[PDB]
Amino acid sequence: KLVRLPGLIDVHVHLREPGGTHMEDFASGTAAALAGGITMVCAMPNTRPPIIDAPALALAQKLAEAGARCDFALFLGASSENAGTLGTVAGSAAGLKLYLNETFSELRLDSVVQWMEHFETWPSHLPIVAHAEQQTVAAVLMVAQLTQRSVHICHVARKEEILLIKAAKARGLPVTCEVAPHHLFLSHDDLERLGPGKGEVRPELGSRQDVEALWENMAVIDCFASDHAPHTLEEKCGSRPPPGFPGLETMLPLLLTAVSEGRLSLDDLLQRLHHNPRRIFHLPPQEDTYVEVDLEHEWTIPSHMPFSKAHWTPFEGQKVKGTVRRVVLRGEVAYIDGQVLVPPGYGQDVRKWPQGAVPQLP
Amino acid sequence: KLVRLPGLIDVHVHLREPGGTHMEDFASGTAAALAGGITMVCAMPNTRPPIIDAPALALAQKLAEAGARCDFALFLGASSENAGTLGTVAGSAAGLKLYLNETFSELRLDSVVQWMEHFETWPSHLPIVAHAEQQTVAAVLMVAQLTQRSVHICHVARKEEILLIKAAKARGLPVTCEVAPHHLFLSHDDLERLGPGKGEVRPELGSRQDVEALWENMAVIDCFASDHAPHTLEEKCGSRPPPGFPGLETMLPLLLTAVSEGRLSLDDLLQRLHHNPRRIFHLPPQEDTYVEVDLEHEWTIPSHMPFSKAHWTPFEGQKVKGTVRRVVLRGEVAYIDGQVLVPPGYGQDVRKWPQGAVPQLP
Ligand SMILES: O=C(O)c1[nH]c(=O)[nH]c(=O)c1F
Ligand SMILES: O=C(O)c1[nH]c(=O)[nH]c(=O)c1F
Ligand SMILES: [Zn+2]
Ligand SMILES: [Zn+2]
Ligand SMILES: [Zn+2]
Ligand SMILES: [Zn+2]
Ligand SMILES: [Zn+2]
Ligand SMILES: [Zn+2]
Ligand SMILES: [Zn+2]
Ligand SMILES: [Zn+2]
Ligand SMILES: [Zn+2]
Ligand SMILES: [Zn+2]
Repeated sequence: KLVRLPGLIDVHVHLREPGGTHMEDFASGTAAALAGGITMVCAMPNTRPPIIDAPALALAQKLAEAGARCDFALFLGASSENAGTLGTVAGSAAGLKLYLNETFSELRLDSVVQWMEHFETWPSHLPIVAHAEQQTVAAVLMVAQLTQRSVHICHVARKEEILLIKAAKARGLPVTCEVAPHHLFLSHDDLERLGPGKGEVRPELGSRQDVEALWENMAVIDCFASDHAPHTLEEKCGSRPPPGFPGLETMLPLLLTAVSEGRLSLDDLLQRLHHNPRRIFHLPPQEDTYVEVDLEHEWTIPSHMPFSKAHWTPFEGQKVKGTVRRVVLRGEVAYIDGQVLVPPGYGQDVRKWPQGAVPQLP
Repeated sequence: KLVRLPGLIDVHVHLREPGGTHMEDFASGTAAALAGGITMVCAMPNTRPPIIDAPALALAQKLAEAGARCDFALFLGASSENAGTLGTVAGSAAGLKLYLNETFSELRLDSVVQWMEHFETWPSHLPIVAHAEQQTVAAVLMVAQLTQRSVHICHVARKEEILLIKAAKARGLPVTCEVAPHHLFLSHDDLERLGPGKGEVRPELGSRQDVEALWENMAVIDCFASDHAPHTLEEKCGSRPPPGFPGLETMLPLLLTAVSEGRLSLDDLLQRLHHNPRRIFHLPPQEDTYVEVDLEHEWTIPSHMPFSKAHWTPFEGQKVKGTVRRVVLRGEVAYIDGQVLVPPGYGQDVRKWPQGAVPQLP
């Protein structure tokens, strides 16, 4: 009665470690990942301190190796000062992340020339990923063409963005992209329920026409990724609400509900949560790793999922059909019906595996 | 000095077993595969007898398990009589192959209605592959749309075909395709050297404009595959020359030469010989499996490669830069500098592995 899936990959998560101000860490975030059927995560570099140099990467590597319950890779972050300085550690990271719109001071790039410098100095065979909204998508595509290499666009959220990427792909340009579940299953219509605090996210929630454009152009979407961005309700309901939603535990149930409704096929889902993440970021296989899901149980998303320390969710009240029953990670039972059974530190840095290095010419 | 590649996959080979008239068999063909850096092959069903029913599949399965030196999956072949009869064995095959142009009597389909019947009865989650030339590509795409499922087009060889597939992909249609090395590295200009016998292949060799269109539209090509079709020179130079080239041992050296010349990147190559074959046919990973190549040695392709029993090659005289030095298959040294070190029967049917079944809804 259960369906066996491969180990699913989430290439866009914020686990807030290193850092001292948030409740989420590698241990709680990867517990949430396992409960969502996710056995490998790529963690973003906008931590405190941000992962913008080799010492910060070394610290984060050890914190994750000690806390992670599933396997992982860590992004490096582009800064106004580190272009040309990351060559010796670049291969050990998931890739390079550029924050091209709003971000905090250490990751801010003040000029497209700084984008160009990163595209020119980052090793050409390694992934580059960009937070790029609206016209910024076109701008970074231009920089990628000027430097003759590929780029991956995070969380595409608008009709404008997906149609631009569609046009670029039709001209044969090397661009891939990812879409997050809140931009497929939430819209402006939900802001009345969520309110202006909880509803804050970047890219912002789109119109009904944005959501319909993403579904209509599913063929253009290479990956799904949660953009798990945990903040507590104390932050979201405060005077300066930070943007972001938690999403590791809800993403697969939401997408399996869409499969059961015929909105996409099981294959469409597995291309975007397994095969394409593997090939875009050259993430290695996980031996003896699989997820068992139950597609019969209908349940309502509660006010908070059990594991993420965010302790809230914007999908509260939505009806879903699909449950993660069991996760096996490298031969060990990692999750069964609401209980995580692997300790912090079970997870490993996949870039240190022999099959986890990105191939390159000598 | 050596470059480590993952285990490469060739999704289109003819190994002539079962059969009694050709010299190639599973043991010699998979030896040729290993020498070409290929650790997994998918074998086509136009054998003698053809794999068009469960008893023929059962025989071929055991012959391959006893003779194969690398891992494999076996295609089923569509016939005018077997639509609706393959449901119980379909999941054990690589996929279903339709011969929509020239073929021998048992695999001939006399009507598009017979194509429709196969698209309607073959399980919707399992791969369908088609030999479809020129307008036949458009026709089978129409049948795929009428039945609301995907199709993979074998050995695309013409500007006409790749531009049609490009247009279909731009409308979001689920079509993938493969291109063989002889349609990238040989053209009509080589028929003077090859002659009308050796030059016989289906799809036929294209014009210089066909070859240039395939390279210009590399973004449209999902996979490379050899279409290894061994015939001896006694057949090729006879009165009724059968179509086909051997190609397992030459494909990777040819493509690595193009990489060294900047015609495509190493990543472009590995998407088309590893990642995309995996995701289109849902082929499982091979643990502890990798290929070591030497990109410095320049050599001239001889009159015949050492292993294929075809004992000739159409690429004789071409200069290449790139050599397979070592292949490791599931922890065992399989090939080193011209010596195959795994015996017949080392290879396994990947569809029998737990990770090798195609996911499906209950
Ligand atoms: O780190 C976060 O919380 C965050 N939240 C968002 O909504 N967009 C971001 O780009 C981001 F970095
Ligand atoms: O089996 C063969 O030899 C063969 N040779 C070709 O050139 N085209 C085919 O479609 C084929 F089935
Ligand atoms: Zn972002
Ligand atoms: Zn993010
Ligand atoms: Zn916060
Ligand atoms: Zn890879
Ligand atoms: Zn690798
Ligand atoms: Zn063919
Ligand atoms: Zn063939
Ligand atoms: Zn023959
Ligand atoms: Zn698969
Ligand atoms: Zn599988």
